[PDB]
Order: sequence, then C-alpha cells, then structure tokens
Amino acid sequence: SEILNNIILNLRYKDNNLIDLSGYGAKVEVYDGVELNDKNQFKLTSSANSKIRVTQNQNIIFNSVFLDFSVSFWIRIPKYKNDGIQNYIHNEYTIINCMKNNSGWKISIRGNRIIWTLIDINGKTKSVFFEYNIREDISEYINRWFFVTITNNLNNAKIYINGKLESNTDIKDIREVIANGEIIFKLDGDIDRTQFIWMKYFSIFNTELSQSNIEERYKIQSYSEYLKDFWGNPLMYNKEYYMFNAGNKNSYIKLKKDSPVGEILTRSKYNQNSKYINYRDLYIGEKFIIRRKSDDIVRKEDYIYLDFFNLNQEWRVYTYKYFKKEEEKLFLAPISDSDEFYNTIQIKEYDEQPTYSCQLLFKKDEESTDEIGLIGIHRFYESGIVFEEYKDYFCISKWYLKEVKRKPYNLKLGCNWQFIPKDEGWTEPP
Amino acid sequence: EDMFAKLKDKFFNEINK
Repeated sequence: SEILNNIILNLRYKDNNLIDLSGYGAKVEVYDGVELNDKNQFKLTSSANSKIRVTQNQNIIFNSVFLDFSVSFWIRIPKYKNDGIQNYIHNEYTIINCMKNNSGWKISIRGNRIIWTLIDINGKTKSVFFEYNIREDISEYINRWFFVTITNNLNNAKIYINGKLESNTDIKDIREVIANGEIIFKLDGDIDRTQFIWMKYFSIFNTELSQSNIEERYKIQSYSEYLKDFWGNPLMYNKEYYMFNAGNKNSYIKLKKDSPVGEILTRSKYNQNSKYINYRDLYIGEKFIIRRKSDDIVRKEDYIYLDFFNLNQEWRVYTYKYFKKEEEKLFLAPISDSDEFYNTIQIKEYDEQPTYSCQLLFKKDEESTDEIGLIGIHRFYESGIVFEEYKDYFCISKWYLKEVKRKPYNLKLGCNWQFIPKDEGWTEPP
Repeated sequence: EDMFAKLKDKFFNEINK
C-alpha cells in the first residue's frame, strides 16, 4: 500500500467513465470530446468539448508551511509534423491547469519539452521541465508511453521520468500556492487542429514522494500479464506490425530476393534538410502478424505463429529442425505442414524491469520442455567466387538461451524484439 | 501442388553452401 499513502486524487476508469478513487470523493466531469478506454487511457484533442473538469474535496488539508505535494501520470506525446517543425518548437500549450485566485499549478507542453509551473499568491512564478532529444535514430520517448512524476517540497521542484530524476528547480523563493482549485484537463494554446495527447493514471499526493517510492510505483504501474508493442500499448493477435530489434536498432528485416530467408537491411532516415530533427524510419521491412496457436491481447508464455505478408499471401517464419551450427537462417515460406521445420514459437519476457521488448522461443512441441533456440540477428559468411563478404540474417540462435539467464537482463541482446504498428502519433512522409 | 517444397530446396542450398 506504499504507493497509496498520501494520495488525495486517483483518477481511474470505471463504466466508460473516469472516477476519483482516492477515497475523498472528488467530482469528475468528463465531456464528450474525451476518448476513454478500459486500459485507463484517455485522449485530449483540440475539440472544444475535449476536456475533463475535476472539482476537489475542499476539506482536504495541505501543508501550510510549504508546498509539499506530488503529481504523477503516464503520457504519450505524438511526434512532430515534419512540415510543421517551427510551430512544434515554439508553440506552448497547457494540458492540465489548476488555478485559484491566480495561484496554482499547471502542466504544459512546448514541442519536445514537458513543463511544470507554480504561481504563488504574490504572483511569483517558477518552472521545471523535461526535454527529450528529437535527433536520435530511435527515441525512447517520442509517441511512446512514459512515466512522469513531479514532486515539490520547501526547497525545490523535481521531475522524474520513468522513476529517475531528470530535472530540478529551486523554489525556496516561492511562498503560498493555492492548490485546491478546479483541475481542468484540456489542450489550451495555439495548437494545430490535429494535436492530441494520451494520458493514464493521473494521481495527486499531499506529500513529496521519495525516489524509492517513485521507482516502485513505476514498476507497479508498468506491470501487466500481457506483452506491449513498441509504443507501449498492449500487443495484439491479428494485427500488422513492423519488427524492431533492440540490439540492432537501425536494422530491419526484408525477404531476400529469390531466396526464402530474411536479410537485414539498414533503416533509411529523415531526408528533408531540417537541422532541427532527425530519426530513422519505423514503417519499413516486412509486415508481420501474430497468430494464436490453438483480435486478442498476446500474453507472456502464449504459443504463437509469427507470420508475415508476402505478395497477397500470408507466409510463416520457421526454423529448420536440424541445423547443426550454433545459429541458422530462419526459413520464411507459405503456411504448410512439414517434417523438417518447427513453426511454434513461445513468446517470452525475460527482463524483470519494465520493457517493451519481448523474446521469441522456438519450441519442438508446446508440451515438450525442449528449447530449440531464440530468434535474433546473426552475421553469415556469404563467401563468393571473388572474395568473401558477410551479411546479417534473420536467424535462430542457441547462444541466447544461456545469455537470457544472466542477471540483470541485458537490454541490448539481439534476441530482444519490439512490434511496431502504424500509429497516428507517428507520421513519416517521404 | 505445394511449391512450399521447391522453396524448401532453395532454403537448403542457401544454408548448405
């Protein structure tokens, strides 16, 4: 119950609605423009009716000496529009505002920066923010779910991202801040018509949360029986996905021309000459689809078939049953029965820390406890008549079997995969 | 029918040599 101490507002999904489960009974009014789902996610758009109003229980008591409280929530911010970089970088918009008599707090966003602002009764202001890079090949934050926690005490305001301290601002100068006014969740500013934000698990505490307490809540809220996709949403059966490899982030799978194997190519990247932004393309390579062996949620330990689309037909990923080396090239072919190929894969999650990566274990039989190997990427010698050249191939490897047991789990292992479905928050026009 | 068999052969050559 550690992560339930001092909680004074806990918004949770219930019957197609959002309700305060803090135990203090705050009134919550979600207007028709807010999209909600049973995974506790809610979307704020640019529509005028896309808003939530929370009226706090006025009997709640706050620290009278100094501002001693914390706010936490998960958020997913869409990628910038390539042809709208300037507005992205410059236009700041409020997403959550709690003001009373011109005093209070607010959470706002300017491009790739998330901002926390406090205004005391004298009108004095202070802010602290977290900005993520927008020039990396692959970002851990753009359009992906991440955990935010802001804490305030007598001396400073801190921002923790995914359980870790990222920013701090001294606020010893700030005097009384009125924090019990109405909370308005709504995009406010000069925003594009297509702008939107997803949020989840919004909570407020009347105390400064410790780093230990914050890291703990991160893990508890990251926990689920099901696997997640690249953006952090639940992984699904019967859904098209591109594949990403954590150990070779700039690599993607492509069916080799005239050969039933998967070769690994290099991800292309942003063309247009904008020194402000850089990224590698995500929607490339073969389109895969996970099928249940037996639209659902793919859970750890499930037995599946990893299929993909090859010219108007659904194909499948197989492993030869008798390769004699440590690792071998996977066989990518039509769906059919065979004596010499395994097609059953058990999807796993070996990491004990929050992750969006999963592993693919080929099984002889669902029943047999025998382990054939894990799917990964390996460099194969393609020695040609002239001289020997090498090339990476989509493979099965027995070497990962032992490595995945080492603790702490190695996040960079080549057997770590992520699934990327097309998402409205990530657009990559040529 | 199943040319799955022909492919199986292109596979074996791809790994063999």
